[PDB]
Amino acid sequence: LGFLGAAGSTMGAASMALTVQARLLLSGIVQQQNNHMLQLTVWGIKQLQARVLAVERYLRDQQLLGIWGCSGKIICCTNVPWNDSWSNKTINEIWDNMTWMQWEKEIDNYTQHIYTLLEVSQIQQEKNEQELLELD
Amino acid sequence: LGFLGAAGSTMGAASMALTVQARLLLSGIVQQQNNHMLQLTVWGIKQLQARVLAVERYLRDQQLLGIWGCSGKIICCTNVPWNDSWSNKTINEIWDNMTWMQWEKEIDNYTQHIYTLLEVSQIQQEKNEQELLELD
Amino acid sequence: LGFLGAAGSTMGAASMALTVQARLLLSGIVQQQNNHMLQLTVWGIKQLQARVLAVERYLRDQQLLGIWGCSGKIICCTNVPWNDSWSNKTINEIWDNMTWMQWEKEIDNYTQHIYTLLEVSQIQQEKNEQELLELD
Amino acid sequence: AKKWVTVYYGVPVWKEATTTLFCASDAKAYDTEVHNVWATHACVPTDPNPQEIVLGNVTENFNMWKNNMVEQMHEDIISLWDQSLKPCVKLTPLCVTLNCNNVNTNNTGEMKNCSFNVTTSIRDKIKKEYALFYKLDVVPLENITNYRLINCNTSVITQACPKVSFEPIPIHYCAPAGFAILKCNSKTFNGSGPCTNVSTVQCTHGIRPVVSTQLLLNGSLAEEEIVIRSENITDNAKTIIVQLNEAVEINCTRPNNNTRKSIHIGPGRAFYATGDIIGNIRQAHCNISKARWNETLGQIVAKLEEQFPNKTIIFNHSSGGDPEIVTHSFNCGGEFFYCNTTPLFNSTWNNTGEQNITLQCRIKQIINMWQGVGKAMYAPPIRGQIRCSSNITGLLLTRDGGRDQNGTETFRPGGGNMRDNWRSELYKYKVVKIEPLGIAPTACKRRV
Amino acid sequence: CTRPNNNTRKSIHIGPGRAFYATGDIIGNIRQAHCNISKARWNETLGQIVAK
Amino acid sequence: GEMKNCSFNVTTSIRDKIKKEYALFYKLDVVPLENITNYR
Ligand SMILES: *[C@@H]1O[C@H](CO)[C@@H](O[C@@H]2O[C@H](CO)[C@@H](O[C@@H]3O[C@H](CO[C@H]4O[C@H](CO[C@H]5O[C@H](CO)[C@@H](O)[C@H](O)[C@@H]5O)[C@@H](O)[C@H](O)[C@@H]4O)[C@@H](O)[C@H](O[C@H]4O[C@H](CO)[C@@H](O)[C@H](O)[C@@H]4O)[C@@H]3O)[C@H](O)[C@H]2NC(C)=O)[C@H](O)[C@H]1NC(C)=O
Ligand SMILES: *[C@@H]1O[C@H](CO)[C@@H](O[C@@H]2O[C@H](CO)[C@@H](O[C@@H]3O[C@H](CO)[C@@H](O)[C@H](O[C@H]4O[C@H](CO)[C@@H](O)[C@H](O)[C@@H]4O)[C@@H]3O)[C@H](O)[C@H]2NC(C)=O)[C@H](O)[C@H]1NC(C)=O
Ligand SMILES: *[C@@H]1O[C@H](CO)[C@@H](O[C@@H]2O[C@H](CO)[C@@H](O[C@@H]3O[C@H](CO)[C@@H](O)[C@H](O)[C@@H]3O)[C@H](O)[C@H]2NC(C)=O)[C@H](O)[C@H]1NC(C)=O
Ligand SMILES: *[C@@H]1O[C@H](CO)[C@@H](O[C@@H]2O[C@H](CO)[C@@H](O[C@@H]3O[C@H](CO)[C@@H](O)[C@H](O)[C@@H]3O)[C@H](O)[C@H]2NC(C)=O)[C@H](O)[C@H]1NC(C)=O
Ligand SMILES: *[C@@H]1O[C@H](CO)[C@@H](O[C@@H]2O[C@H](CO)[C@@H](O[C@@H]3O[C@H](CO)[C@@H](O)[C@H](O)[C@@H]3O)[C@H](O)[C@H]2NC(C)=O)[C@H](O)[C@H]1NC(C)=O
Ligand SMILES: *[C@@H]1O[C@H](CO)[C@@H](O[C@@H]2O[C@H](CO)[C@@H](O[C@@H]3O[C@H](CO)[C@@H](O)[C@H](O)[C@@H]3O)[C@H](O)[C@H]2NC(C)=O)[C@H](O)[C@H]1NC(C)=O
Ligand SMILES: *[C@@H]1O[C@H](CO)[C@@H](O[C@@H]2O[C@H](CO)[C@@H](O[C@@H]3O[C@H](CO)[C@@H](O)[C@H](O)[C@@H]3O)[C@H](O)[C@H]2NC(C)=O)[C@H](O)[C@H]1NC(C)=O
Ligand SMILES: *[C@@H]1O[C@H](CO)[C@@H](O[C@@H]2O[C@H](CO)[C@@H](O[C@@H]3O[C@H](CO)[C@@H](O)[C@H](O)[C@@H]3O)[C@H](O)[C@H]2NC(C)=O)[C@H](O)[C@H]1NC(C)=O
Ligand SMILES: *[C@@H]1O[C@H](CO)[C@@H](O[C@@H]2O[C@H](CO)[C@@H](O[C@@H]3O[C@H](CO)[C@@H](O)[C@H](O)[C@@H]3O)[C@H](O)[C@H]2NC(C)=O)[C@H](O)[C@H]1NC(C)=O
Ligand SMILES: *[C@@H]1O[C@H](CO)[C@@H](O[C@@H]2O[C@H](CO)[C@@H](O[C@@H]3O[C@H](CO)[C@@H](O)[C@H](O)[C@@H]3O)[C@H](O)[C@H]2NC(C)=O)[C@H](O)[C@H]1NC(C)=O
Ligand SMILES: *[C@@H]1O[C@H](CO)[C@@H](O[C@@H]2O[C@H](CO)[C@@H](O[C@@H]3O[C@H](CO)[C@@H](O)[C@H](O)[C@@H]3O)[C@H](O)[C@H]2NC(C)=O)[C@H](O)[C@H]1NC(C)=O
Ligand SMILES: *[C@@H]1O[C@H](CO)[C@@H](O[C@@H]2O[C@H](CO)[C@@H](O)[C@H](O)[C@H]2NC(C)=O)[C@H](O)[C@H]1NC(C)=O
Ligand SMILES: *[C@@H]1O[C@H](CO)[C@@H](O[C@@H]2O[C@H](CO)[C@@H](O)[C@H](O)[C@H]2NC(C)=O)[C@H](O)[C@H]1NC(C)=O
Ligand SMILES: *[C@@H]1O[C@H](CO)[C@@H](O[C@@H]2O[C@H](CO)[C@@H](O)[C@H](O)[C@H]2NC(C)=O)[C@H](O)[C@H]1NC(C)=O
Ligand SMILES: *[C@@H]1O[C@H](CO)[C@@H](O[C@@H]2O[C@H](CO)[C@@H](O)[C@H](O)[C@H]2NC(C)=O)[C@H](O)[C@H]1NC(C)=O
Ligand SMILES: *[C@@H]1O[C@H](CO)[C@@H](O)[C@H](O)[C@H]1NC(C)=O
Ligand SMILES: *[C@@H]1O[C@H](CO)[C@@H](O)[C@H](O)[C@H]1NC(C)=O
Ligand SMILES: *[C@@H]1O[C@H](CO)[C@@H](O)[C@H](O)[C@H]1NC(C)=O
Repeated sequence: LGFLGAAGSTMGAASMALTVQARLLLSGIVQQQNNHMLQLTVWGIKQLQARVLAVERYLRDQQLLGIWGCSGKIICCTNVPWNDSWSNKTINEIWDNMTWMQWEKEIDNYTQHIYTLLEVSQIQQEKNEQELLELD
Repeated sequence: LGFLGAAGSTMGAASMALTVQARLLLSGIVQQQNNHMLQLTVWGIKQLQARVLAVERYLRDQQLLGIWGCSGKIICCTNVPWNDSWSNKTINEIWDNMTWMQWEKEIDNYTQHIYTLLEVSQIQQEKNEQELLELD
Repeated sequence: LGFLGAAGSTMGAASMALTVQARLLLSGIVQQQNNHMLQLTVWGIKQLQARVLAVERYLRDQQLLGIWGCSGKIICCTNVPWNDSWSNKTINEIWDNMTWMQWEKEIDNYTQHIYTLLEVSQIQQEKNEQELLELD
Repeated sequence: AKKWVTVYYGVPVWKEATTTLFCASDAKAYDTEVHNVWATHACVPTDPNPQEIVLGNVTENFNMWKNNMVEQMHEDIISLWDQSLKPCVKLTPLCVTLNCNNVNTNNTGEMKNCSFNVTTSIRDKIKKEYALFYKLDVVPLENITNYRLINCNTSVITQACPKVSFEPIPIHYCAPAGFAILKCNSKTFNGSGPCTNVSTVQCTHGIRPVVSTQLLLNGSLAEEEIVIRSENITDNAKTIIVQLNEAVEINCTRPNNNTRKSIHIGPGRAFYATGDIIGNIRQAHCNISKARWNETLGQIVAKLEEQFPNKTIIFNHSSGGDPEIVTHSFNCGGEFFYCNTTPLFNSTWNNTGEQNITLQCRIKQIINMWQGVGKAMYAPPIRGQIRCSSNITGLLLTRDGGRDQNGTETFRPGGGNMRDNWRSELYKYKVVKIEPLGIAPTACKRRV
Repeated sequence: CTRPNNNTRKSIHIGPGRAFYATGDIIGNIRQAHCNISKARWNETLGQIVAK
Repeated sequence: GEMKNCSFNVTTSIRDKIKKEYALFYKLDVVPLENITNYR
């Protein structure tokens, strides 16, 4: 559906196509061939410094999915309840009305407190319960 | 069985040992110690530029397995049917005859169309069906 | 519980909190903003060379979990039996007595032989059995 | 029977491609000599256990002449040669007026008692200094001989590195992660083609960076026959490299015993030149065996009878050229030796300690090797002893014009390239890109 | 944009190796560079500039 | 025109020997300081 080709469309239609937004995110139309006899020019330095910032934005979120059991797929749920105090709108309502665009501007605040809680109930509690529950 | 020590052997014996081909692929006999008082020499520049191309070849395929539910293991199947028009040879036949070597030269053409179809039936359809099917 | 805030505490209390030890391990208090008009100074070279060594230590272990079916979580068991010749102490005994600190100094020796065996019983045997067992 | 797509990672399949490589070197002198021009202070180290995995059933076609590793070695050495000596003394204001005579005895050598103007420690005060140098380093222009230096024309000269070994050590090449170097440890080679026993290595052979024309000094010696490297052969015009089966030892000395003369050019900067020669006037003196060489030539003339038509006329010496091009120009102990290739091609034959064999030896200090139109280098003299402990690891040949048919096709040494010098080392190498992702259908699928 | 100043090549070496290239000799009549432009086209472009 | 027949001292191939050379240049490239026009 195109790179960010679902950003305009509502959350429901945005969750419908979000693989392309991660597909062309790394090696798409920016990777290229990457081809006086020296490569220490202004274009050589700029491409390698940008390469470091390229992986940094991917790995930051990649590590999080890995410590949530959501690493194996694009969309995976967790065993974390939603504290009503964060957002008071209906599940189905933001999906055809608010859109991911405004929605990120709503969570961004408690987003770090959400990430903190996501680590324990789904991994620090769920995967730590396995140690005893695996053999019975 | 050795780094690429199964390339000669048929697909069946090649699928038997393919972990070593990924094990020595990154930090094996090429990583090393990585040890006038400066490290801006011709060997310093060459090692770091090669390091960028090293991860690039791994991450390109690593991202694909992550968006197929095959990230958790070396060999994992998908819910994608094989269009007979791509290849007409018997499953068991290429595994003891053709070998991965010639086989890659057969798929490489529709390989991008295969990757496009692999994303939707196994992730954009299967994992998107979960949104409603997870709680019932 | 803090970065390495469980190293002092026994293995049982160390396995209780080991997500923070991987959380602040990459982009915590070392990432920063990363902000004559040129960035080729002594601080620019030192930060990018350190960035290469930063991912190298993560990816080495990240590849191993990926080839063990343990990629999806922090703690995941395997189908590998423990050869009594390696360690003769009781399971519950090292967990409240020896601590991970001394324990790493005990396994480090057979650690490569352990990694070699971990690849085959859990992946080269278990995931290779699936090829025939998936459809029946 | 219900074909479903199965994803496989770590598939042993390669694709022909070229990537940026890096060093692999073992600890040499460690204490005494710490940084030699090639290895420098910080070189990527080598592992004592290389991946010797040999792949059966693999007949991969190797490209000898069209190998991209050869071009990588060409750019690395020159860039390093420009880097080396950059922080050293610039001889830009040194080049001045030169007035001289010959020796105290009327030629019974090739040195000239020259006088000149050099700015001492203080810029304002000027001192007239007398110093030695070898032949060809100066060119005439005008009772007294009045001439100029060869540098001023062409390039800015700089004084070379002090106490830095300009002698090679085994420099192995390591390909990065997700890439592999295909090793060809096959017996015969017909100038590129399909091999027998292709191997997979992540670390190459102990290739020493060869700095010579005419003869090859280090490296691969493929046994039982002399290997003919053919870039091109049907057409005479193109260069032909030949690998030897057994090494032909060559001694290289210089019984010219020189002292140390230091003259400061402006503030701090120190210029070191040839002092005074102690003893009798004599040539460098390389030396070689008579019969051993003849024996090596025995199979060379026999192989060319098989490659080229019948027993057609085929002998002559190096044609035209400048000193560095037509003579066996090589680094030995520090200085550059320019010995003659005339007593070799003196033998005309059709049907298939030791002996005193030497060549017209001459020394040269002004050296901007590989034609350095920017930064020129002054070779510093070596105080005392000059030893060899080197080898013959091959040679370079040429054409016989563009004669149609005929019975005359006289071959001589006219190989004027540095890339072809490492083509007797990287002949067995070809870099490949590893493709671990593989798609294969089989009767199995996934469920809910 | 033209320059009907027709100049030859004069090379003078400054010390060793280094070569300095400067204006040689102008062949023909003495004249200005001569860029040139349209009268009406510009006027037409200016028409909407003053209106805006 | 706007060109000036200038003379000057340029160190030739040899540092010791000095040769007086004549070369062309365009207007504004030089600025006055002092029978004969003397500038920098
Ligand atoms: C293929 O590659 C090889 C690479 O190994 C090429 O090898 C050639 O080897 C020879 C023979 O060794 C080189 O010449 C000499 O090497 C000497 C090694 O010295 C070491 O031990 C020293 C102890 O000193 C005492 O013994 C030495 C014996 O030579 C005496 O010279 C000395 O006066 C003492 O009595 C250490 O002090 C030293 O540092 C080493 O650890 C060197 O000693 C000798 O170097 C002199 O000059 C050096 C300049 O920096 C100086 O540092 C040394 O101290 C010393 O005074 C000298 O280099 C060849 O140079 C070398 N190169 C070539 C191209 O021939 C092989 O040739 C090459 N080519 C092929 C096969 O064709
Ligand atoms: C090494 O390089 C050589 C390059 O010469 C290469 O072999 C060449 O192949 C071409 C194929 O077209 C040969 O061309 C013809 O050969 C015939 C037979 O002798 C001639 O009669 C032809 O004459 C043509 O050219 C003349 C000169 O311009 C014209 O006047 C005339 O009208 C024709 O156009 C033409 O030469 C060529 O001869 C060979 N070279 C030989 C046989 O020496 C060879 O493949 C390479 N070898 C390897 C792989 O080592
Ligand atoms: C979370 O839900 C609560 C409770 O429903 C929201 O708090 C308050 O909700 C009342 C709803 O009756 C808001 O009153 C509104 O007043 C406006 C203006 O007079 C009127 O037009 C509406 O019809 C309604 O009566 C009240 O403003 C609101 N208070 C505030 C300041 O938050 C709560 O806002 C929801 N989510 C958030 C953003 O925290
Ligand atoms: C955190 O929740 C708050 C709750 O609304 C979100 O907005 C907050 O809004 C106020 C008022 O707009 C902010 O005040 C700011 O003052 C500066 C002064 O320079 C002004 O430039 C801004 O335009 C703004 O008026 C306040 O900072 C802001 N945050 C908090 C924590 O109270 C906010 O978006 C949520 N998310 C984040 C990222 O914190
Ligand atoms: C996909 O399967 C089809 C159908 O079986 C292949 O298409 C055609 O298959 C026939 C099989 O009878 C081929 O005929 C062959 O002719 C040769 C030469 O006369 C003969 O020796 C064989 O015994 C056979 O009779 C035919 O060539 C083939 N057509 C082409 C050009 O493809 C099809 O090729 C298979 N896979 C591919 C590569 O698409
Ligand atoms: C895509 O499927 C085709 C089907 O055979 C595979 O091969 C195709 O083969 C023809 C004929 O060999 C190719 O023509 C080429 O012409 C150039 C002209 O310079 C010549 O150098 C080549 O040797 C070749 O004769 C054609 O390009 C090629 N591809 C297509 C798309 O028709 C092909 O391997 C499959 N895979 C890929 C990577 O496309
Ligand atoms: C693995 O378990 C075995 C067998 O229990 C350990 O091997 C040996 O175990 C005996 C236990 O009776 C040790 O004897 C000890 O002698 C000391 C000093 O006289 C005494 O204080 C103890 O009460 C006990 O009787 C013996 O030293 C030990 N042998 C060695 C050298 O290993 C084995 O050590 C265990 N794990 C290891 C580290 O391999
Ligand atoms: C491998 O298992 C051994 C079994 O104890 C662990 O220790 C071994 O201990 C001996 C004696 O302490 C080591 O000898 C060493 O000699 C050097 C000489 O310079 C000295 O500096 C050391 O302090 C030490 O005495 C021995 O090397 C060592 N290893 C082996 C393989 O026998 C060892 O920690 C285990 N782990 C590893 C990483 O190998
Ligand atoms: C070229 O060779 C000549 C050899 O004639 C070198 O210069 C000459 O050096 C000698 C001794 O070093 C000078 O003779 C003595 O000088 C002392 C002290 O000044 C005086 O007390 C003695 O009575 C005697 O005159 C000799 O005069 C000198 N030549 C001249 C005319 O100055 C010269 O350095 C060599 N340099 C090169 C390689 O061009
Ligand atoms: C190294 O030596 C081998 C063995 O001689 C070379 O193989 C030869 O390759 C050429 C083309 O590169 C073949 O020429 C053609 O053969 C066909 C067969 O039908 C014929 O119809 C043509 O008129 C032409 O003669 C040649 O046959 C073949 N060897 C034989 C059996 O004679 C190989 O290319 C060599 N490497 C190089 C490029 O120097
Ligand atoms: C400035 O313009 C003057 C033009 O007067 C340029 O210098 C003059 O060049 C001419 C010819 O190139 C010299 O005349 C002839 O010299 C030859 C050989 O030396 C002689 O055989 C003839 O009889 C005749 O004298 C002329 O003397 C010379 N002017 C002087 C006084 O030396 C000058 O090069 C221009 N340079 C700039 C742009 O400043
Ligand atoms: C170094 O400078 C001195 C300065 O005296 C030179 O001596 C003069 O040389 C020129 C010709 O080159 C003669 O015309 C003078 O008559 C000399 N003077 C004396 C003292 O006789 C000296 O030759 C210069 N050396 C060089 C070659 O640079
Ligand atoms: C070419 O085939 C030969 C055998 O036919 C391989 O030769 C052996 O290589 C191993 C590598 O460890 C050595 O230990 C043996 O001693 C070799 N045998 C002898 C004496 O020839 C060879 O390695 C193959 N080629 C390549 C590319 O490696
Ligand atoms: C060149 O030959 C001379 C002649 O022997 C050597 O000179 C000796 O050098 C040593 C070094 O300390 C002195 O102790 C001797 O007294 C010298 N002898 C004499 C009479 O000169 C010189 O060593 C030789 N070459 C080099 C550069 O070592
Ligand atoms: C280049 O150097 C020469 C050296 O002779 C200059 O000629 C002298 O110029 C000065 C004034 O600039 C006069 O006082 C002398 O009388 C001149 N000598 C002669 C031969 O008449 C020449 O002018 C210099 N050129 C420049 C402009 O650098
Ligand atoms: C095996 O693969 C080769 C590759 O060309 C093919 O020619 C042969 O027919 C194949 N055999 C079968 C039918 O598996
Ligand atoms: C020396 O450099 C000059 C500068 O152009 C050149 O004319 C001359 O020919 C060079 N050397 C020779 C060939 O004598
Ligand atoms: C030249 O080198 C050979 C090889 O060591 C040696 O045997 C021979 O004696 C040397 N020459 C002399 C000085 O005799």
